[PDB]
Amino acid sequence: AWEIDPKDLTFLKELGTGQFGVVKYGKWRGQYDVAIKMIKEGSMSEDEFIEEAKVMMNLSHEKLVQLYGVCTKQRPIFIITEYMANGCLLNYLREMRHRFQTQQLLEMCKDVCEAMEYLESKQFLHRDLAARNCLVNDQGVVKVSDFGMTRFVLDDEYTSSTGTKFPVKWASPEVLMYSKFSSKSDIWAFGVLMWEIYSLGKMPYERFTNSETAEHIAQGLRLPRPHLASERVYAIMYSCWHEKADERPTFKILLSNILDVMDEES
Ligand SMILES: Cc1c(NC(=O)c2ccc(C(C)(C)C)cc2)cccc1-c1cn(C)c(=O)c(Nc2ccc(C(=O)N3CCOCC3)cc2)n1
Repeated sequence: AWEIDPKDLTFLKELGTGQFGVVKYGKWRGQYDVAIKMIKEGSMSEDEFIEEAKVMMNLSHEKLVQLYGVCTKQRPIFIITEYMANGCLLNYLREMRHRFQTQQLLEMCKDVCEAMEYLESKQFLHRDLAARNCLVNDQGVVKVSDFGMTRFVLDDEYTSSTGTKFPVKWASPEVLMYSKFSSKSDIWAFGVLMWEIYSLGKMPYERFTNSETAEHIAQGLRLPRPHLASERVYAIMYSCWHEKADERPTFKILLSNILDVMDEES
């Protein structure tokens, strides 16, 4: 069912390397485009992922990268997903920087917010939402990728908030202080992602070290307004950064806000 026969996979092109190793573009039964994570030995806690894949198979939204299945009668496993031709949102922004109208930037934000509203409705946390974890297809559509996958990482520099790889600059204060994850820490990260989009892929808090960033946000300081963002757009991303998690809006509310502004600005 979810179990895919690796004999049905053709490996066509390498797409790069991530936290779990090499990812390739290929075909399933020679016809259907797919992306295949060829999990690297030692990079993932595969046993727990295989069980959690049973839940994740039921997460289906047009703005979520779709899990197609898993090859588990072999080790290490393969994770098969929808293919996104334009790759990482972060690189897409940086390459297409002067080619985007502001209306286009807001629709990208909307795409991600739709995905996250769906995950929120399923009480499913992303845990590492950022432009680097969003992909872009051949329609210029942004989809959210590798939601929930932080759980399975075997890399202390990534999983520890004091590690060199921990996504400090997307983390809400309660994540950094107490490792308290919730849909409200995903909301905080989404605000930073909106900032990345409107900054055409600039690194947030680029001048700061992770510890300087943690101190900065603890004191109530935030990110500045990218000039391509109107005050209406900036208000949306800024609302994501309330000190108190329970005062942050839900993705349902954010989506409504984004659609309001899309009407107003075009
Ligand atoms: C998700 C991913 C990773 N990253 C990870 O696997 C990863 C693992 C764990 C994490 C956590 C830390 C959160 C646990 C994060 C990420 C690394 C390499 C490739 C892909 C990937 C996936 N899919 C599903 C695609 O369609 C695709 N598509 C591409 C299409 C094109 C190109 C490309 O080479 N391009 C783009 C267009 O113009 C030419 C250059 C590259 C990738 N690229």
